[PDB]
Parts: sequence; C-alpha cells; structure tokens
Amino acid sequence: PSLEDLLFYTIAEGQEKIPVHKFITALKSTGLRTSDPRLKECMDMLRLTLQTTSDGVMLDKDLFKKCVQSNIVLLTQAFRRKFVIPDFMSFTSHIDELYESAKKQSGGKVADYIPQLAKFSPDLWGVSVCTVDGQRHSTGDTKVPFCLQSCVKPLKYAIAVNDLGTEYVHRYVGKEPSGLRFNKLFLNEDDKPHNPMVNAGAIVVTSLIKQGVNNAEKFDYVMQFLNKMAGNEYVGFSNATFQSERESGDRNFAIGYYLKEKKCFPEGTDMVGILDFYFQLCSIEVTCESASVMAATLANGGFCPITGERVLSPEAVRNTLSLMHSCGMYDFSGQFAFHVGLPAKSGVAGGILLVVPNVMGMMCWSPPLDKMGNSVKGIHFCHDLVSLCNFHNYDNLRHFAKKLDPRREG
Amino acid sequence: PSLEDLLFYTIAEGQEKIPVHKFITALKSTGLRTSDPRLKECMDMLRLTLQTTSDGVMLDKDLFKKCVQSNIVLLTQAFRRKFVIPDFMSFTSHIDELYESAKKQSGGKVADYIPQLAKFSPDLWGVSVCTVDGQRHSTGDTKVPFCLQSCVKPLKYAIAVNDLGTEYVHRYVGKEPSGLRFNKLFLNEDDKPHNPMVNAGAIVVTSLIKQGVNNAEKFDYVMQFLNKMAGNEYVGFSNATFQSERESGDRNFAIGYYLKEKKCFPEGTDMVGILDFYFQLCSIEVTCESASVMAATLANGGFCPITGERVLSPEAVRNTLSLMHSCGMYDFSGQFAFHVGLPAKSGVAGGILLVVPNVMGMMCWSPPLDKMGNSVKGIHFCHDLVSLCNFHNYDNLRHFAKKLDPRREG
Amino acid sequence: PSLEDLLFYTIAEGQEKIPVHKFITALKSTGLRTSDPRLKECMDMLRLTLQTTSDGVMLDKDLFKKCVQSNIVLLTQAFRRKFVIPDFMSFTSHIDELYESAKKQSGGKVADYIPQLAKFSPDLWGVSVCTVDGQRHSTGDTKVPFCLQSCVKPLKYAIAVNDLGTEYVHRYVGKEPSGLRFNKLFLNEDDKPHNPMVNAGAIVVTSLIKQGVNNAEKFDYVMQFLNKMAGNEYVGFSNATFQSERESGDRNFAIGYYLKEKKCFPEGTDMVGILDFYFQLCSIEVTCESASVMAATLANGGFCPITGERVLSPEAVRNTLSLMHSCGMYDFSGQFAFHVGLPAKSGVAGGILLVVPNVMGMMCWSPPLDKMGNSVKGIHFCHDLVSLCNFHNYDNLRHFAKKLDPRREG
Amino acid sequence: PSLEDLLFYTIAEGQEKIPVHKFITALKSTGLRTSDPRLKECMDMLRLTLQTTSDGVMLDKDLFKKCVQSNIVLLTQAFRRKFVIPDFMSFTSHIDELYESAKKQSGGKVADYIPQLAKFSPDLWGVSVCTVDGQRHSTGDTKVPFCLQSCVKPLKYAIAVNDLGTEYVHRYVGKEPSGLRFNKLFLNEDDKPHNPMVNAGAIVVTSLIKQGVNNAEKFDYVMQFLNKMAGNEYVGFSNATFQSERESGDRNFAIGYYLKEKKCFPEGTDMVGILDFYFQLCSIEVTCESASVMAATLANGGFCPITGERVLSPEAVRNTLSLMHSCGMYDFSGQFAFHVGLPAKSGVAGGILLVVPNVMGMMCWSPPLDKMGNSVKGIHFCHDLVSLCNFHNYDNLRHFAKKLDPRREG
Ligand SMILES: O=C(Cc1ccccc1)Nc1nnc(N[C@@H]2CCN(c3nnc(NC(=O)Cc4ccccc4)s3)C2)s1
Ligand SMILES: O=C(Cc1ccccc1)Nc1nnc(N[C@@H]2CCN(c3nnc(NC(=O)Cc4ccccc4)s3)C2)s1
Repeated sequence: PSLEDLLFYTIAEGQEKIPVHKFITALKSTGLRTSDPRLKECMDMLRLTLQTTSDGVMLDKDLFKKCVQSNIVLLTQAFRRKFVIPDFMSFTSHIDELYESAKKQSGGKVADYIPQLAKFSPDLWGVSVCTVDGQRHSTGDTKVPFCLQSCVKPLKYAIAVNDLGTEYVHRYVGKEPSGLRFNKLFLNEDDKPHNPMVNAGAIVVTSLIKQGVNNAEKFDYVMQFLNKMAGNEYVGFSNATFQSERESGDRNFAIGYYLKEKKCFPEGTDMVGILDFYFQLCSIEVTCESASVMAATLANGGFCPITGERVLSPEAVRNTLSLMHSCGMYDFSGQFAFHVGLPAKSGVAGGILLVVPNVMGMMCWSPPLDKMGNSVKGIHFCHDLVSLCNFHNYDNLRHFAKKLDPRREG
Repeated sequence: PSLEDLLFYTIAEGQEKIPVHKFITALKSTGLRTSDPRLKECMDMLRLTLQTTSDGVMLDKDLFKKCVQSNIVLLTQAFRRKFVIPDFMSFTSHIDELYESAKKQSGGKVADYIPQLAKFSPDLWGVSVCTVDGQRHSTGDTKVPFCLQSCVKPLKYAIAVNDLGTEYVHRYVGKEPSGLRFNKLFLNEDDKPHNPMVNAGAIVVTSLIKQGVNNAEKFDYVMQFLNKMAGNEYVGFSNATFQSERESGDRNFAIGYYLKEKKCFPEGTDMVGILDFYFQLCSIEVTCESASVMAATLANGGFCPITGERVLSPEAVRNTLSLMHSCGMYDFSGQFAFHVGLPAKSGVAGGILLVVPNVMGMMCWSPPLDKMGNSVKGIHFCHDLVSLCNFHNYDNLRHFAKKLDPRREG
Repeated sequence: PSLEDLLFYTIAEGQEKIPVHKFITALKSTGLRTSDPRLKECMDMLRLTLQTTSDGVMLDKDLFKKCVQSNIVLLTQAFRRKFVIPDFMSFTSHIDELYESAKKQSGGKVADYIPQLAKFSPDLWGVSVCTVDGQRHSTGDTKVPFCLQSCVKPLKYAIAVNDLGTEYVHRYVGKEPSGLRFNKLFLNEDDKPHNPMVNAGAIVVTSLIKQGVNNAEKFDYVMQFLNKMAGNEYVGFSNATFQSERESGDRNFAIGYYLKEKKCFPEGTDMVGILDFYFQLCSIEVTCESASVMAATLANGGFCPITGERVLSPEAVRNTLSLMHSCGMYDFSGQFAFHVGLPAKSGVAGGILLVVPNVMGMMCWSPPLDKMGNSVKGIHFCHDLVSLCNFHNYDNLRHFAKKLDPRREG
Repeated sequence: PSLEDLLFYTIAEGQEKIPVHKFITALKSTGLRTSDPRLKECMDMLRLTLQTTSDGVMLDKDLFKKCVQSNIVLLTQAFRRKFVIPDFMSFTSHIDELYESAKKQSGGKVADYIPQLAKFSPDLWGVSVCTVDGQRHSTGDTKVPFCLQSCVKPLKYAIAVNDLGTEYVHRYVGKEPSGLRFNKLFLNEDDKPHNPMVNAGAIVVTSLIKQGVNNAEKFDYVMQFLNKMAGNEYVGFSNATFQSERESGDRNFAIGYYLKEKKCFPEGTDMVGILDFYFQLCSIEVTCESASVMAATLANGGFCPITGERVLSPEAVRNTLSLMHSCGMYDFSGQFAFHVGLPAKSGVAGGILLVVPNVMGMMCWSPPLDKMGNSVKGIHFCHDLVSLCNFHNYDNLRHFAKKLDPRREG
C-alpha cells in the first residue's frame, strides 16, 4: 500500500478518477503554491499529461501515481494536515482581518530624507506570510518592490556569523540593546558598537563579510545568499536609492570615522569602501512576498522552507533572532519585545521583517513611519497578531486563555 | 477493555498480579514523585490496601483498578510516555552530568554584606527540576532552606499583574532593561523605575500589592500566593536575614526616599512600611525543590504542575517571563539572554530561578557569586544546559544541529 | 555439580576426603591468610568442626561444603588462580630476593632529630605486601611498631578529600610540586601550600578534618578511618614520639604562624591546637603489615582488600595517588617518579608506603635515611622492584622487554 | 579445525557463502581500516577475487580461506572481540560527543607569532584515535596538516634515548619539571636544562641526535623515524613555518648561547647549526590522523600499532611518557597531571599529542591557545575524556564509580 495510492483515495473521495482541478484546488487549500520549487516535478508532469491526454482531464490511480510520485512526501504531509498550520485557510482569513484593521490606521510620515522614499505612496500596505512548511499567503501590495534598508541588518549579521562564527563576530560588535538613551553613542564601554542592529554595529558587521575581495564580489556574495534565503524569489537593487543614500549619509560617515579612529574594524579595512558597501546593502530590494520567505528561513532554523535548502547555520539564526528580539525595532525595541514578543526588524522604507520561530516568517510593508521610525500599520498589525494568536515568545502552548492557536484544530 | 485494565496489563506483563513495589518503581521512573498531590487518592487507597493485606501485598486487576481509577488519566499519561519529557530517566542523568561539571567550578564569593549569608557554605550546590507535567528531579543540596532575595522579584511582580493587570502595574514601573551601561539610575525618563527586576522597581511593585490592608496581612497574602505557586511545598521566612537586611538597607532607603519625592508610589503609600515589607519578601525562604515548582508554574502558563491549580493569569506569567529574559541577571542580563536564552532570576543568596517555557522550571543554588552577583555554578550550569539541549528560546525545534531534544524519544 | 563440590574435587585430588591441614596449606599457598576477615565464617566453621571431635579431622564433600559455602566465591577465586597475582608463591620468593639485596645496603643515618627515633636501630628492615585481593607476604621486621610520620600525609589528605571533596580541600592547599629549589617556601604564588605532601600542606590539611569538634574527637575519628584502611590491623600511637615532636617543633610553629598570618586556615581555626593535632598524627603507629593494607586500599580504589569495605571515595584515592607520584619523596620525588614510577610516601621513621595501582600495597621500613630523608634500604628495594617487574606507571603491559609480569602465569 | 573456518561460520551467520561487502562491513566495525598495512595480503586477494570473478561476489569457505589466511591471527582477534576496546563503535560514538562538546568552546587566541600560522582559522578542530590494536577513528578536521612544533619534543627525545640510552641523554638534560613553574630559567642547579619538554631541554636533546652528519642527514634520519611511528602515514615539512621560526627565534638564540657558554652541548657541537636543525624539527608536519598513530606507538610500548613494527625501545617510550606526564603541558603541567592523569604534549599550532598507556594514542588539534599556550578545545576534550572514562593514571581498573570503562563490555 504505497503512499501514492493511499493518498489517491483521500482526494478520490471514493471515485475511480480525480479531477485535475480538484487536485490542484485541494493542493492550494493547504497553502502550498503550485509554483513551489519542491513541487516542480509533479507540476511538470501534470502539465505534460494535459498535453498528451486532452482526452480528459482526470487522473487514474496509476496516472496520479506518475505525477505525484517524485514529490510524494511533501504532498502527503500537506494532505494529512501535518503542516505547522493545519487549517491554513482559516488562518489566512484571520490574517486578512488583521490586515483590514491596520489598513484603517492612516497616520505616520513617509521617510523623505532621500527622494527615493518620498516617492512611495502612504497608502501602500502589504503583508506576506510564509510558514516553515512553505505555506503562503499575501494580502495587499505584496509585489511592490521596496528597499530593505535596516531590515538587511539581521540578514548580513546572520551571514557573518554563519561564515565566521559568533565568537569572532562579537570581538567587533556587542550583543545587547544600548538601552534607549545611549541612542547616540556609537560604542559601548568596550569600544564596540552595542549590537549589530544599530548603524554603527551594522557598519562593523558589513566590514567583516568576505574580507579581501572587492565590493563587487562582496555584493554578489551577499546577493547569492539573499537569493537562497528567499528561495530565489525577488531580490533586487535600487541604484537610485544607493546614490541618494551615499550622497546624504553624513552621520554614517561620522560613524565611519569614529569607528576607524577607535580601531573598531579588522586590520586592512578600507573604511570608506565599507561605507559604500553598506549603502549598497541598504538599497537591496524585495517584495513582501520574497522577504516573507527570507523571514521564514530564519523561522525554520536556517532552512529555506520552499526549497528545503540549508541557508544559514542554527547558530547564525539563533543569534540573529536573539538580537531582533531585543534590538530590532529601534527605540521601540523594549516595548515591542514586551508586548509582541517576536524577533523583528524594521526599516525606513516601511518594512518590518518578522519571525515567528517554528511557525512562520512575515514581511509587513507600509511606508508611513511613527516618531520612532517604525511602520505605523506594521506595528499595529504586529500587536493585533499576538493579541489574536499565542505567538508571543512567552505565551504558553498549553495554557493561553482566549488566544487562538493556529498550530491546532478541534 | 478500559483505561485501568489497559494500564494494568502494561505494568503487569503477562503475569497475573502486580507487586506494589513494582508499580511504585514503575511510577517513579516516569519522574512523578509518589507524594504528588494529584496522586493522593491513589496513594491513600494504596495505604488502605497495604493495611488490608499484610497478607499480600500483590494487586490483582480489580484491586489495582480500585487504587488507580481516581487518578487514571494522570497515571496513563505518565505510563504511556505522554509527559513533556518522555524519557525523563535519561534526562536526569544529563542533569546529573551538568551538575557535576558545575560542581568543579569552585570560584566566586559568598555575599557577606549581612552575616546570615556569610555563614552559608561555599560548597553547597543543588539543582532541582520540575517539568510542566510534575516530573521531578534533584541533585545536591536541594532541601536546604535559603532566602529568595531577588528571586522573589518576578514572583511578586507576577502577583501584582495578576491582581491588578499589566496596564495599571506599568503606570508605576517600566518594562525594559536599563541594559548594562548606566546601571545606577533609579528612574527612567518617565520617572518610573526601569523595570520590576531592579530594586527600585521591586520596591514600587511591592507598594501595589494588596493596598489598604496592613503589612501583616500583605505578607500573609503573598505567603499564601507563594504556597499555591510551590504546590504547598516548603516556603518559609528568615527573620535573621530580615533583621540584617533592614539595618543595612541604606541604599534601599535612598531609593525609597527618592521614589517618594518623585511621587512614584500609589497615593496613600507609607514608604517606610513598604521598605519593611520588601525586606520581608527578600527574606522569604525556599529550597531548590520547592522553588523549582514555582518556576514550573511560570513554565506552565500559571498552572501549578503538581496540583493542577491555576495560580497566575497567563498575562502575569508572560509579562514576568518577558522581563526575566531581559532584566533578570543584573549586568549579565544581556549576555545571559544572548547565550542561554532562558528567562531567569538570580538573588544574592546564590539562587537562580530558571524557566524553560512549556518544558520545566528549575532552581539552582550555590552561594558563591561572581562579580556581577550571580551564582557561579548556577551560571555555568545554565550555559551548559543550553549547550546540551535545544532549550534556547531562539533554538529551532526542528533543526537544531547536534543538540539534544529531551521532548522527543530521539 | 555445585561450586563447593567443584572446589572439593579440586582440593581432594580424586581422593574421597580432604584433611583439614591439607586444605589450610592449599589456602595459604594462594597468598590468603587464614585470619582473613572475609574468611571468618569459613574459619569459624572449621573451628566448630574441629571441636566435634578430639581428633578427626577429615572433611568429606558435605562437611567441606558446610565450612566453605559462606565464602565460596572468594575461595574459588583463590583456588582457580583468579587473584591479581596468580602464582603468588613465586612472587613472594622474588620479594625475598629483593629484600635480601636491600638488606645489604647498610649506609645512611637514623633520624637523631627527635629523642624517640635515635634509639631505633639501623638493623631493622621489613617489607610487607598486600595485594588488591588480600594476598599477603612479609619478610623481616614486619610486626615492629613505628610511627608513620610523614607517611600519614596521603592518608589524612585522602580522608579530607573523602569527607569534604576535592574543590574545598584545594581551596586551602595546592596540587603541584614546587621547585626542588622552592622546597623551602611554605606557600605558592596563590598563597596556598604547594601540595598535601609538604609540612605546610599537611598542616593545612590537618586543619580541614572534622572541624567543630575537639582534637581528641578528631584524633579518634582519624584512628577509626585508619582502622578501616588497615582492615583493623595494627594502628597505634607513640606518646614518646609525640612529646619529642611537640618540643622540637620550631619549624612547624614557624609554618603555623606563617599560615595564620597569610590566612591559610579555615575560619575559626585554632592554629596552635592544629599543630598539636598535627604532631599526634605524625606519631601514629603502624607495623609493616598493617600499613601495607592501608597502601592496598589505595591500590584498590578505596576498598580495603582484606575486608571488602568501601573506605575511601575514588576521588580521594586518585587525588592521593596523583600527589604521591609527584610530591611523595621530598627532593627525590622527581627522580623517584622518573625511575620507579610508583606513587609512594616516605617518613623520617624509615617508612615508605608504596602503592602499585590495581596490583598491591606495600610498606617498607628501615630507619636509616639517606641525605634526602628517605629510607636507604626502602629506596633501593623500590628501584629493584621496578627493575624486576613491569610495575612502573609507564611500563607497557603488553611489551615490556625482559621484565617479569607477576599478573601473568606461565 | 582451522581458524579460517571457525571464523568463517561466525560471519557466515548460517549461510553457505559470505557476501564480500558483509565481510568488509563486519571488519570495519571492529575499527580496523581496510587500508591497514597488516591487512594488505587479505585486501589484495579480495580485490583480485573481485576481478577473477564477475560473479557473486560471495566467498566460499574455501574462497574466504584463500583471502584471509595470511592475516588470519589479526582477523581472529578483531572478530572475536579481543581488541583493547571491544565495542569500538560505542566508544567512537562517545568520542564524537566529547568532540561536539569541546567544539562549542570557542575562546582562546591563535598563536600570532610572526604571522603565518595565523593563516589557518580558529574554527579548525579535529580529533583522531588510534588504539594499540590499530583501531581508528576520526572526527572533524583530521586530515589538515599542521606543524608538530613542541609536540615533536617527546618524539625526538624518544629517538635520542632509543639510540643513546637514558644514562647518556641525562648527562645533558634533567628528568624533572622545572617546578611550580619557572621556565624563566634555562638551567637547573646542575647546569642542565630541567627536562626535555622545555625549549632549552629540547634544543640540547636535538644536539644529541645523529652526531657527526650534517643537518639534512640528521633531518632525514628523524623523518624516517617519524615515518615508522606513524605507520607511514603523513609526515611532512613546512618550509614556510621554518623560515619564519628561523627569523623569529631570538629567545632560542638566547638559549643557544647560554647553553654553549655553560657547556651544555656535547663536544664538537655547532650550536648555531643545532638551532637550525631544531627549527626544522618544529616545522615538521602531521595530520591529526598520522599523529594519533605516533601517540599510539608510545601507547603500545614502542611498537607501531598499524604495522606491528618495533620503532622505539621500552626504555625510550617509558622515559618519554614519564616526562610528558609532569612536563608536557607548559604551565598547566601540574594541573593537567592532577586532573587528567595522562601523558600529553601540546604545541603552539594547537595540537595536543595524547597517550593513554596500553589503550590508545590521540592527536587533538585546534589552533586557538589559552593564556598558557595550550589549545582551548584540546584541554577541554582531555578533561571531558577522563571524566567519562577511567583512563586517568590513577583511576582504579576495578573500582571506578560512574566512569565508563571501554576496555570492557557487560
Ligand atoms: O546627546 C547630545 C545632546 C542632545 C540632547 C537632546 C537632543 C539632541 C542632542 N549630544 C551628543 N554629542 N555627541 C554624541 N555622540 C558622540 C558620538 C558618539 N559618542 C560616543 N560613543 N561612545 C562613547 N564612549 C562611551 O563610553 C559612551 C558614553 C558617552 C557619554 C556618556 C556616557 C557614556 S562616546 C560620542 S551625542
Ligand atoms: O535622570 C533620570 C531621568 C533620565 C534618565 C535617562 C536620561 C535622562 C534622564 N533619572 C535618575 N536620575 N538620578 C537617579 N539616581 C540617583 C541619583 C543619581 N544616582 C547616581 N548614580 N551614579 C552615581 N555615581 C556616578 O555616576 C559616578 C561613578 C561612575 C563609575 C563608578 C563610580 C562612580 S550617583 C543616584 S535616577
């Protein structure tokens, strides 16, 4: 009694033959996209079958077997409800409601210190989800590209820890929040930036990645790596944002000279070059969708959930998630950790990279920022989400009052 | 047939009768203690039956059932390996190795600013575990009473949030680490103490509890509360420590007057009484074992694992777990959060209250402190614990390298 | 058949009955003594059986069985050559050659040092062997009482590590030898005595044992511990040696005051009293034979060989053997470790307590000392022993030139 | 019956023929490598058989006999579980766990001295095992070449004693640790370096080897010797490390001139030349794997375990193990001897040559050293190994508490 034929009877309902669209609809209903890279062989085979059998279109036990066999393990887990969120449909309806609520939150100011962010409508609002099992949902403007900006800080920190290890990286950068009123100070008392999520800390992390090669390869190396975290969905680049960011980055240069003088960099660092590399990494583009997959890779201990590819070490991902928890939301970091209790990173373009460990990754995007620099609708959404679901780090998985748990059912 | 007989033959193993000792030994190996409050009916019925047949002492099926039917759901759960740590006997052997490794860390200094702590041996060292299912383990000096000191701070903060709610409580006290810099200041910029885990914060929290009634009743109420938390295991009081603490609390009187002048207290507070109540709370005694149960209540969403009682609202436990993560280990809070990733609270007696959410609570106790004020062996044990098991809060449950996961049979 | 009968036939050579004396002669030849504590039940039963009849005395199978059934495991082991040295009769013959050869080393000088050792005569010379299986051999003056003097140092250090543990004991004393040039300093750079085998170290170890009771109770307690170690063989006390020790004790008082000033003792120490306790411990009396048992308890992982009792924890015995290796023979410790490769401890009375781990314990005793303070004859014998047998710690058990291995048969 | 046959039925299980892969799998599970030089005849015959029969490929009892006849003794020992560590599979699993435990110890600093050992990273960590029976296991970075450095000191001292005797060699060098730890001084009071494991002792030992010929012959001579100890596994040379060591050896030139002036060399010694030879010997290269075989030769009384060849005299190997005990780990020598109780030698590349007498040889390697100059990870591993197994010199083989003994089974 193979997997293939016993799953066959599940969708077969008791009939001899299965509608192709009935299979596809059932597949989608689990939250998997038909374009999922782990489902390619099966999708090619279904397409091929539609060609070679216009006499249909319905799958015999043996025909069904011939399509789904190469992707059979995934298809089972999907259809035997063993995914991290069993009732993904119900969950996405909740996501949509959360979305509609934050959509009514119209305040905040779009960043305008360079013309490439002043341009973005205040009304763009997008939310994407990717579970650690690759289940997907999106609502709103989730295919509009925007710059990562500071959302890239944890990503490049993760690359650094991955390539070099914790101990080395943290010779150069600390692992703690500054404390909300040592905002302005570049260095902690050990003459290290206090953590990798502040600009000074990010600038030093940037200086550690791929030492020795030029910025072109350095950038290519980081771009490859983001491609994998995103399961090869959209990772772009804004040159316009880069040119603007470098021509108006006085404080970043102020930080650059300070760090150099305090000898914060590895020997042989070309600081002005590192600053230029730093502006490039800030100008790297995503959509909500592709970024949600990056977040999911961090939710999934370093494996990209839609390719099954190991992208980062567990050590790299844990460190990163630790610091997004405590340092990722600027001056709202403590507030956020307290009330939302999720690892997250915001950016000046309006992105909030969000991780729900062992469940899912998200990217919420809306350009208007609050006084602290976080997307208004993103922050509102994040609070609501943890109000609804027992996703708070220190929520309990067995005793959680009236909170809903999307990891269960009846 | 039914649960009791189903269970009966499991322990029975083909033969007709079960010896009582063979049932008791079977039960212990699940990690439940025979004195478990939820197993009282069963043990009462065993004592009656061991009175009935000095003739015995076997148990046939209907007699076995007579003993266990009242506690059958718990006993089945225990015996069919449904507990949070299925192979607990393997897990305690790991705890024992961890224990012996920290035992070799003989450095640090016993607090001597008051004589009651000076007298404690630098060689006392105990660790106690209580899982969210009531499984128990201890190694070392675990029934020796010692004062909570600052380990009580999250307990009384939990009580305050439980009785009054988050929002009211945090009108008087903040929700963020000061961090590690700065760390002499009594108030943040909103003129609130930074958080509940610092002295200034604890003092203010102490003032919110059971307002209106006198300090004798307040202490009573908190004792009863700590009783529920410990599942009625050992909670006491060191009057000697109380006297020492109060004739040596210049700094907390300095804090008290500062807070009073800044109007940090609720209207109608007698600040000097509150400072007397706070010193009392610090002088409350526990053992490793009874404190590990309190920690398990926090691990278990507010339900005391060995009684089944709801002690704290889930709100209270979350808030508390949040602030123990970022603020619970003094100047080592950030390092500890980064490296151990567990909510914890230390005290100057050498206690470390440790919570592994959804898994277990622990108390570690060894009087010698490091220069930050944390128990040396406790700190070493805690690091090792998380080097071994995937208990770090930002460990992945599915992809965790070569860490051990005690929640699985692998 | 059964083991008693199997054993019977062995000792009965097909003959119908075993004479008692024949069984006794057969038993002695294994190396066991008839007075062996583990063989009491059997000897009690041979005494009773030899009372049943004026003469007799034969034992048929059921009578033999009657006497030997209580101790059959040990008797079988002895008779089927399972003892650590199978051909023990051959071995004692080579102990005797070694003895006679050292007997011709008449050089050296008795400690005139105190009024009690000056009368002890340079012709006395005895060597006793006790293996880890209780096999015994003696040659020369082995029942003559003499004081342990510094041979007591590993014994009292073992007691301390046994009662208090390694980490406590070594807060007070070190675990290395100093310079052969710094054999005059009392303290190392951490202001602890160098190790337990020097006077300053021994004095500090003496202060650790049974704190809180008077020194007459402390002395009793060490004597009790020393009784277990010798399997209740001779342990005494020389008041004479004690008096001359305490008057000629200027350097110990010098060390005493130096340790006091440098705060080397446990809090609440009466240094002057400790010196007096110390003088008593050095004046404790043994014979060659009883001391060899003490040495064999150390050879046997802390179990006394002729009684089976767990006398010392493995930690105690290992710690003790390690420090006898490097620190046990004064200025000759280095040369002795290199050439003899056995843990040993000498004393000014002429004694050398010798441990061959996993094989045997020995006491060698001969009052004339060389210019380093070690018994001339003892040192000569220890050299010859390791020249003859592959007992050196860094001899190879498989490839050992033309050395003899007593652990192996033909 | 013939051994070949008796062994045949073992693996035959009950069948008439043995599948070749099944014999190979059974062989390797003993820990023997198929590439073992003692198994060459058998492996050649098996390879030949696989050629001369495209059939099977299964061994008749007659065919099997033809393959394994010439190596029958060793194959018997291997299959009848008579190797020093019977359950090698279980042991290697324990090696791996110790490995993973030391792997999380990322402190220490790579030996920066004249930047080019700095070329390979602080992340390299490998452990290789070779038993005295030739059983092999490796984990981590064990085929990366690194320079012996000071790890070569015991090897060239063993060569010297082998060729010259103990008496000659120790006219020129001492037998003792410099004591507590002055290796400020080059000479002891007899104007001899203290022992062969200090640089002045190593330099003087170097001057002893192969006197009369030039340095290339001397070097070839020691290299062929190293080839035998390693069973002809990798022994190389780093010219890079040599030129470097040669231009950075002021201290060694300071020692060289001191020794010359104090007449420490043999008559006719060209000191500056000897220093150059000395630099070359430090620059000799091994892997973890080949070095483990060297250590195993020392563990096996001077016979290389994987060739059965006599490389060093028992006197040479004993002398070397005695001095590795007390003088092998720099300043940690006393502490290491106490806590680990194994002969070991560290080098500044991060290697630790470790001998467990009569059991196995090991090489641990991790470049980051501690303040004393010993590999952080190696030291951690060595401590953990002796905590786990009863391999400490002065562990007892019969009574050893909770330690595991891998020389045993049930
Ligand atoms: O803040 C204000 C006034 C203000 C108030 C309200 C609104 C607008 C302006 N002015 C500033 N001047 N300079 C600043 N930062 C420079 C650059 C980085 N830094 C250090 N980084 N690390 C250092 N080393 C340390 O140890 C930490 C430290 C510094 C000061 C006090 C305590 C600790 S200095 C020194 S900010
Ligand atoms: O100010 C705010 C609001 C705020 C917060 C953040 C940013 C802007 C405004 N709240 C508070 N002010 N003062 C407080 N505590 C009392 C008074 C000062 N103190 C000392 N702390 N430390 C003292 N001694 C020293 O700072 C040298 C020293 C340094 C190193 C080693 C030894 C001494 S006095 C004890 S709470």
